[PDB]
Amino acid sequence: SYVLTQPVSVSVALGQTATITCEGEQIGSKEVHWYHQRPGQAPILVMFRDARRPSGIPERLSGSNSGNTASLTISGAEAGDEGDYYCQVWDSSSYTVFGGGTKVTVVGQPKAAPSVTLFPPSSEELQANKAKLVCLISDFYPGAVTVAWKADSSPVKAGVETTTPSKQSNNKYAASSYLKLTPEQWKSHRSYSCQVTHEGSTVEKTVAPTEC
Amino acid sequence: QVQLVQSGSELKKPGASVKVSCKASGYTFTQNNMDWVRQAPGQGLEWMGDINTRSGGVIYNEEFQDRLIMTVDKSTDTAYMELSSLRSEDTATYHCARRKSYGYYLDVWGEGTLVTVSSASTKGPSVFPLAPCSSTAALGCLVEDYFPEPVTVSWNSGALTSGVHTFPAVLESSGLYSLSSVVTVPSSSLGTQTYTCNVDHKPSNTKVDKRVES
Repeated sequence: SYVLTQPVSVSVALGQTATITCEGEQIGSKEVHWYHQRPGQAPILVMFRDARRPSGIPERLSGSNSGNTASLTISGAEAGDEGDYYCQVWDSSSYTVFGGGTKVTVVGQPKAAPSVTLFPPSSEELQANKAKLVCLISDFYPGAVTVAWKADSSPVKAGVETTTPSKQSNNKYAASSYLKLTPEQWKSHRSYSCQVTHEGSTVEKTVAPTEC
Repeated sequence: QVQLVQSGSELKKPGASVKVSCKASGYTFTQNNMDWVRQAPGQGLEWMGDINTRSGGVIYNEEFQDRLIMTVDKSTDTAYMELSSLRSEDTATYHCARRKSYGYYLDVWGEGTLVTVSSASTKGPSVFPLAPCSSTAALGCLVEDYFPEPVTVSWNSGALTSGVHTFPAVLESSGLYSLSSVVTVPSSSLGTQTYTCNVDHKPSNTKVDKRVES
């Protein structure tokens, strides 16, 4: 069946230009269409018939198609351009064919320090014989963060479920971390802390059972 | 106002069938063909087929022909896809997408319906209020131990959107998901404005309204 091949990934910095290729045997004889899928969203058409833009797509995005290679060029890159881009053709025998997608990451964005909120176990969860601490980390950039939980200054090594930092609709990363404890464990310490390290800066939030 | 509204997410057992709907509005239904495209989690787009909305004739991706029925109801402007003999690999988000009139690109896409195929049991979440014990104050709700994805969270029946941040889920080795949603408010509205999170878990038909403050 007809095959379309795209690179796995492309990085482009703010204000810069990068090109995504879509290779196919004699693809230059076919019309190529492109879709952009932002994280957690449905795909949107961004280019059709090789080089035509649909409504709302800025002129800084362009397309071309020649020989065995079609391409989509993002210039003046903005944060919202991040996501997966797919090329597509109609073939008279294979019908609709998609490329495998290219993951585009927009780099060179301004550093954003994380906002950290630490919640103690709710009274409703204590009734169900369990104690859970919730540490929410938001609005940070770049995505590299280290989350460490502490029980009275001592590191914990059981009950930690940390989400991999994922990009939000605001183009900043968010991560959540949860700590599971026995109700006896929760009451056997004066305090608990969620420590977050981002770009050499460490922030810490603490909770105390006697304040509840 | 071209809209393609899809039916809710579901969990199905292997061997079973799922029927997803796509209600079209804002245009003349019979002027465009409708396509179905799926996406397994973390993977690419896979085209399933295309239906002519006037004749009901379809063109299949051969790999799905034997167990995919695409239909339309011209009286209700709705397209359907029925995928049978379900397999674990069929776990994916299914999108309907309108094909350009007289063209071959997909100009409008539905938001998708997540279909999970598994013998695991459905579990609706337990919703707990997240609040500090003692410039900005944070309130929230923990949507704990549900299966499968997805869940939607809103605050104050949709009226509260500013300062709202619903976080993506963690998946534990128990096979259950959990997620948190938090709202950042000025501390002056404590006691006057009520804060309630509204959780929807369509695969288990679970709907929960949890009063966090006041």
